[PDB]
Amino acid sequence: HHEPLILTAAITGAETTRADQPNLPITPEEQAKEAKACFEAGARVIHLHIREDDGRPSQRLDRFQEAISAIREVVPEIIIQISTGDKRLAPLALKPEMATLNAGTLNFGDDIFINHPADIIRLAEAFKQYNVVPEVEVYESGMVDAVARLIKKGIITQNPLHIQFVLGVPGGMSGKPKNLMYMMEHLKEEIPTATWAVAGIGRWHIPTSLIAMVTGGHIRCGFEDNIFYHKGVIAESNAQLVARLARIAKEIGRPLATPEQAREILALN
Amino acid sequence: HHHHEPLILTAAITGAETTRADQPNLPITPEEQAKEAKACFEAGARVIHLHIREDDGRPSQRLDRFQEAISAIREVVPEIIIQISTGGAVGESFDKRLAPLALKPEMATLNAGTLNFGDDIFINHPADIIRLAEAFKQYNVVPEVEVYESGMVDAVARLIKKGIITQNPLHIQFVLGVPGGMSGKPKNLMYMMEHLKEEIPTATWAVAGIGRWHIPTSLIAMVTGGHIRCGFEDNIFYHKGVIAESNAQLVARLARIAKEIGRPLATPEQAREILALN
Amino acid sequence: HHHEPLILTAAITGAETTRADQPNLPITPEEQAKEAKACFEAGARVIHLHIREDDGRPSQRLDRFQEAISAIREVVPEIIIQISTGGAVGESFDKRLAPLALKPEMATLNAGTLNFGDDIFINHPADIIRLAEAFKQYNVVPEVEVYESGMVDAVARLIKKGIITQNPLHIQFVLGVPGGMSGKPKNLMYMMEHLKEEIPTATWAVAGIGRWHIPTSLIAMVTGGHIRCGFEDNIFYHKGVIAESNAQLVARLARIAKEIGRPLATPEQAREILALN
Amino acid sequence: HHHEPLILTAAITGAETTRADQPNLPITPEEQAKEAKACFEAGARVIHLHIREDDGRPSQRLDRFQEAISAIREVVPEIIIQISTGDKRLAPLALKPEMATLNAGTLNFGDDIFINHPADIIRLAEAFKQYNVVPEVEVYESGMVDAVARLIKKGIITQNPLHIQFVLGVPGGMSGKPKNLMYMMEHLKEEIPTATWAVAGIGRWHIPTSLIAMVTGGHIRCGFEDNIFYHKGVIAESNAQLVARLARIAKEIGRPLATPEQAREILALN
Ligand SMILES: [Zn+2]
Ligand SMILES: [Zn+2]
Ligand SMILES: [Zn+2]
Ligand SMILES: [Zn+2]
Repeated sequence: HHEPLILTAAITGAETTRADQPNLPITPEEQAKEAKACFEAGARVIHLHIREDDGRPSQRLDRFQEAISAIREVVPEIIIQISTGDKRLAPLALKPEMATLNAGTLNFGDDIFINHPADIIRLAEAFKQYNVVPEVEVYESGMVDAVARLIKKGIITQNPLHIQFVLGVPGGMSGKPKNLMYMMEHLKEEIPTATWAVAGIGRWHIPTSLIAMVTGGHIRCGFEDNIFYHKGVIAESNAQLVARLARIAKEIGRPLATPEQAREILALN
Repeated sequence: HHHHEPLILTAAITGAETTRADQPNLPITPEEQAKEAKACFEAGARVIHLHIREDDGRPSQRLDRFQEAISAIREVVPEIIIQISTGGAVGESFDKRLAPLALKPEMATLNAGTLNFGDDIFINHPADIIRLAEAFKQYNVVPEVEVYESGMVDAVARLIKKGIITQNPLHIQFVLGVPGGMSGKPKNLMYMMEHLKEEIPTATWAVAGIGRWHIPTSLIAMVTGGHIRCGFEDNIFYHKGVIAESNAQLVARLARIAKEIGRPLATPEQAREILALN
Repeated sequence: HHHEPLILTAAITGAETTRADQPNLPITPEEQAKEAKACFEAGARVIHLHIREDDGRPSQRLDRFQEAISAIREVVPEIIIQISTGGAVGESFDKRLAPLALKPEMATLNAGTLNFGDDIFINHPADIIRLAEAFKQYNVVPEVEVYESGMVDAVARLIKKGIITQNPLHIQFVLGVPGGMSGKPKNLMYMMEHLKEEIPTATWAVAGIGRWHIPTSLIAMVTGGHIRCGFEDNIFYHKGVIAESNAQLVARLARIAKEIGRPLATPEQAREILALN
Repeated sequence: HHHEPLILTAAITGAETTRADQPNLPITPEEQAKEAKACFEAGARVIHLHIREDDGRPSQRLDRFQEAISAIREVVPEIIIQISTGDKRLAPLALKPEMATLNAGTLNFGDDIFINHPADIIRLAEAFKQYNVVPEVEVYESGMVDAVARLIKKGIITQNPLHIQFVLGVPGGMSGKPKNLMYMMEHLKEEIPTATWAVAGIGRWHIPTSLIAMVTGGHIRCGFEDNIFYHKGVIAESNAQLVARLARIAKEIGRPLATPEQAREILALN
């Protein structure tokens, strides 16, 4: 609990609605204002999805350019991590430091989140061509082994690789403390040099965050994963969620990573 | 967890993927499957986990083919529990997955989720899992719930809470070692049985260890009260680089280890009681 | 679950901590009462109490226990007093039982022996049984101190034999002693799971000695466990920064619980959870 | 993994087991030598040795240790002798055993206490270095692993790779349930990464500890010191009968037994 802590703010996401969370940033201007407030509260990475003005998900290259440029203008030290979810490669030309790589398929609510093995390989190879570092999203134990297989084949070559555990999806592994303890130990056995962060969906935000705090892990928070500050109490901003984690880190004496330290830990240099 | 509780051995003799090119002893016809089932029962198996194939070796879902295989096995070994799996390969029918449940087998496979599976995807949409679970209740067939990942245990617990899976005690078949799924390393099987105990306290469980995971999963299950599945569906090797000569050879080794450590093999009556088939 | 009430215990003095290392250490009944009131106001619901003579040496004097218990109850009548009746080299075994006649709400019961720094902390199996039987005689609820996995099994065996009959039983894990199990997250996760397997209805708290205070506290926060803090176990607020009071340590835990939305137990809730009624 | 060589240790006599409970208990040097050779032929590569007087009471007599060690070496010179010495307890180390027991801590042990004072652990560890005897470090609890790691850091225990003997199932110590052995091997890997380990499962814990060690790369100790039963309520006929079952299970699963040369290499006895 003395190693620097990297806080990631996943500010918008692809599913969260304004009806449920009226403070959801949707426009590039709103996303830049939120990114600055999050950075000041202690966040060093923004996990970015884009939306159209009506709030529907967007994949428009010009919209990604508008959002990335707006955020970099107000917080140039921020690390931008985009989710682009063969014309889905176009935003990588905007030089994000990182991009999401989903490590597998899972049932996801009353639906299926499909990431075909051939498409995982194709995306991993495209990130290398564009010099973009992967942010590898893992929802289950078997996805760690699948990533280790891609490392052995020389497809995923980033080292130290960064794993983003996403716990609490209906269909995926839950965020109960037993699960996060198992996952970090399993990852240490299978990919010894990998670093990791955890995202705890909804009610799992508090247990995942406090375990990561004292086990050397990093933490992702934000409206993409959780809109509540307390049970039944809507959060006022993503920065409010980041600031609570920063206050707990200050209480226990765990320093927040500087932008330089975050780039070193995540091997972005 | 006690190595004195009866042990149920399941023989998964054919499967949907194993080829004769890799395993020439693979039983594919109802006659071959019946001969293998008798040899497996004599070696200690109490359940046959059955997939059917056409004579050219391709996966089958034909009702008449399931009837031929079930009748052939029951004729030679009426005491064995027949557990059928009703999915097919690319070009399968979804409706044909339900039709063999009408044959009221003692058990049938219920998949608990989707996963990448080798170079492909093994798809089990949440609405289709529910539809199949409802067909099990309609035909009074006991499910054998196949779990490949931690999240599938939570998904099954949700289906119990929703009154979709009403079977109690419920039997979970962990399938470990699939490329894309959870591996069969000892840490994983220990985690899975503990996780299952937390989420579905009355559930029983068995483990299948694909390929090289057959030995670590079997020996851990032996001393933790779990049950064991073996066979050519999951593993074709007796030792590394030594192909198994029959499914009964794999069953017999587990029976010998159980006899060495003093863990009794379940009688057919005990297996039906444990699995709540009466 | 991080929504269940949290019981904070302040172990304010202990048998080993010195004033040379921690000048804010309360040693007299008056000092212990002032600290107990400040800890209660900061969120503590239990005081884990050792007594000392005015020269700072450990005490077992019945009159000294009466002076400390009365002083604390006078200023904070709602707090739960949990006494520890052992002494240092030259202690009396019979004096370990004598304060149970003062009918404290709770008292420490040691579950085993271990090497403890350069010495040995001895608790012979027959003496553990004798003390457990004395708890029943005086209607005192035990606070069972466990330092190793084998001590959980030893307690489960005493329950099976009808020697420890308190149900729900409260286990105090003490992690981080040199000679005992450390407070690393893997260990606390193992211990709560091991306890759930062996004594399913038991409740638990954790004390993390020295550097283990932070990892044990934050894991207990989100696993439904209770937390012990204080100068008996840890004298530092941060690495190389001594704590100014026991209440300073309690208040940090109370602030973290407020941040995450875990309510602090009321005195009534603490007595219900610990089955003191 | 279950392909790494397996070292089987036979703890043939112990300090507590009685002839009343186990009539096949070897007590004399001649009986111990015959049992050691039968165990070696069944697959054992180490003998964990305690000595007794002819009436069966425990012994610490130097001449009795010399008689037992010489008798075993005469009939099975390839076996590794590991003695338990129980401050003139150092005298038998001059008989050049390859290994000797180092108890890593104190614990309640049945209706008694097994005392190993921190200063005495250090004194014994230093003596083993003086006599060039490799320690067999007996661990009964999680905290004993940390205590050993502290002695390594202090330069008191210098053997590397160090061999840890987990002793599970003592009333007062950690039990032999699978959750515990999995925790212990992982805990040891974190705290002493290069250490090797074996497990002894007292009484009913012999089977769960042995089968977990089989498939996790661990080594196994068996024998009348720890367990006298072949099955529940069925007294074993010999220590070699217990060793032979483990050798048969290893053969079934394809785990090779260590040769004497491999056992000396793994245990760093050269
Ligand atoms: Zn995202
Ligand atoms: Zn199948
Ligand atoms: Zn105390
Ligand atoms: Zn011994």
